[PDB]
Amino acid sequence: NDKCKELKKRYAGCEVRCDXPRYEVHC
Repeated sequence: NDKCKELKKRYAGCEVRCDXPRYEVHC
């Protein structure tokens, strides 16, 4: 449920911007 963590762990290298209910993955 920690999507910021999950995304920032899965996308090891990408710029995952966590902003509340918004997540911006910039690879």
